[PDB]
Amino acid sequence: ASRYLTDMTLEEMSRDWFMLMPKQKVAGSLCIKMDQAIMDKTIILKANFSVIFDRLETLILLRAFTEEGAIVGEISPLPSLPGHTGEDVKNAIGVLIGGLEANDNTVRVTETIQRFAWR
Amino acid sequence: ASRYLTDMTLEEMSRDWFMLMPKQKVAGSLCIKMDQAIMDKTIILKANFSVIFDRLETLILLRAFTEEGAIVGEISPLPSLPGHTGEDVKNAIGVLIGGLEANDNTVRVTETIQRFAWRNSDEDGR
Amino acid sequence: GSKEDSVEAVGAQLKVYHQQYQDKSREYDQLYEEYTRTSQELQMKRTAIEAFNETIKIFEEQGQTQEILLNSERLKSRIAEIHESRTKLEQQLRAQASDNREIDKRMNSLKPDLMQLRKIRDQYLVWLTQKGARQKKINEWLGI
Amino acid sequence: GSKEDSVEAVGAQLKVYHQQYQDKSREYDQLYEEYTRTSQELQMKRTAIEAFNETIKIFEEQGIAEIHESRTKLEQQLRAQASDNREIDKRMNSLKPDLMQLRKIRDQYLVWLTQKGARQKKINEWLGI
Repeated sequence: ASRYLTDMTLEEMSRDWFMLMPKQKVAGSLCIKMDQAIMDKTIILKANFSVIFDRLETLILLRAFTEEGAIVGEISPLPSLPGHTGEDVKNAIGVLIGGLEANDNTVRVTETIQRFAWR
Repeated sequence: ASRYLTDMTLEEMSRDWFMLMPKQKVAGSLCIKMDQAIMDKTIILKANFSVIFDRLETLILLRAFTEEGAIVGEISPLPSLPGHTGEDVKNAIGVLIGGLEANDNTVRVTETIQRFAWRNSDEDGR
Repeated sequence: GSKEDSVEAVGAQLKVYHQQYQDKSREYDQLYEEYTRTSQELQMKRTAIEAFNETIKIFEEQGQTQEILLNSERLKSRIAEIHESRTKLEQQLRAQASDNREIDKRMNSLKPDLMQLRKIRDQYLVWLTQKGARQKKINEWLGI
Repeated sequence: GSKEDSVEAVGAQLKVYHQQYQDKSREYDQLYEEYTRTSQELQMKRTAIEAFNETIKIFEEQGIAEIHESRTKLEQQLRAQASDNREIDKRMNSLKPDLMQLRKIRDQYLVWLTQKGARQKKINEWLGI
């Protein structure tokens, strides 16, 4: 079927956040920001995205949260630029995960991401 | 459920067209370009768009052609702005058809357009 | 100026989309509460008519154990009234089931537009956030 | 030097997307041909088995045992080939969503480039004419 799944609320999506050491990549039309100042932390990825045919189709927004609740990373579609495919998001998520792991951070994803996006 | 219809070909979507009297309006994040220098013509609306739940969801591109193939109108999502809803596309089709009929033009829509998001009734015959 | 006017206009359109989603979800909540209420009523009526069925099964077993005057003829009339009341209760039960199905129809006719509005609202919010709109401006556009 | 740079990057991305589409399309067509071919082969084998056990059973109502082993091997062949054809079906079933999404995304990138001032020659240039 088709279902638009959401892990984050309006506040988590609109929340302001800061990067002391901002590292940014641009995969296709997807921007992957992360704070390289985060080391030895437990971080969880939360994503709002659409699904068709039990497959990830379009990412609305993904954000990384510490156990306390501070946003230290983000995967977002770039404004004023064309869309993307499911494989683009699948690769961007792995990019962010590797960037967090290099800083000795263990990364976990929600039950929603693990069913349609995996690692 | 969930399909992607295309009335136009790659050449038709990529083809260049010129407006003698450009009339560009904005419906939501959709841009409606129209050559109001067109008069006393029969115009067909051909559109590529995705459907879900047998309803129009996302418009990829709509264009308007004369009998000889020339382009006279277009409805397209603006590049710098976010997406749209099906009602936005219906409103855009309505605006384009009304503006076109205002110049003694006989607008007709394709069957695929007439299924999901459709407007227009009939014009006389100039 | 131009680039700021466009951001403000996209914020206004986000406000429009958010209010539309609020209205649609309000309507859907109304219909869902009505659906749950009528489903509970249908379950109650099912249980009642099932008790009726049990009693009339006792009636079958006790009517086959006979094979006059008025020792039994006086019962076999009010008990036919009870049969008629059971079938009338079911005539009400199915009539309510029809309305419940129509409510389900109306809700499933809303689900597509509801999901589309929610997704496009979140997308406009993400766009504005990427254009440098702080959380205060986003909440201004949303309303609260 | 900036806007043109973004347009050129989106054009190269359109190149990549068109390549992905016309590669997965070749894959899907290669699999569709094989699906129809193996379908017709198994169709023939079904009626062959029909005739086999038909002659085995009808002419047995009165009273040549290698035909039984022939039917055994034919059943085994049809079973294995049906498994292979079902795997081909499962493989080409999971390409239709990717194909539809790739086609829609390529057309959307085409329209974005068109609205940003890309002529038909530029689009055909990114599309391999």
